Amino acid sequence: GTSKLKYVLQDARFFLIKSNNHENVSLAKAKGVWSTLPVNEKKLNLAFRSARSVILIFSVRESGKFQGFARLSSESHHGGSPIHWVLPAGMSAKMLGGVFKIDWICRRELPFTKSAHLTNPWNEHKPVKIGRDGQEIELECGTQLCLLFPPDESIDLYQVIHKM
Repeated sequence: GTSKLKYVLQDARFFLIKSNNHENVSLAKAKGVWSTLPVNEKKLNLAFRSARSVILIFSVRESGKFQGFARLSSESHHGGSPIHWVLPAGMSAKMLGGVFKIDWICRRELPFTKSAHLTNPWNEHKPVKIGRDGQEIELECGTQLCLLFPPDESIDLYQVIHKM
């Protein structure tokens, strides 16, 4: 069903994550972690303290799709084993230093063609697929976007609801 999912999304905040490559999203799906640039790292840390759920919605650049969405389970932390991110050109490892823990809610893809009816008030009412890494998505648009993804029956939201 979708009832527990709607409960997790209740009063949530939503952020678009744009990854330059697929390998980093695959690693995030395997290990339950994400790292972003310092500007976005500060925003996500503030949001984590402010909201019952902070949802990251992932899209690999040039893929034409979202690859899934996840909930922050922690603020960023330093000093773990260096995650083997594939770094963009001109991208350094210290820039991706802070590591957030995340719980995946959906690991299934959603093509941009399916979200063409959703616009984001916080990005000039452009289609929600449009945005820079870290762009916040207003509550109603983000909720509807998450509800468009195919159900991920491999995930049990019972743990998740408890983290809240």
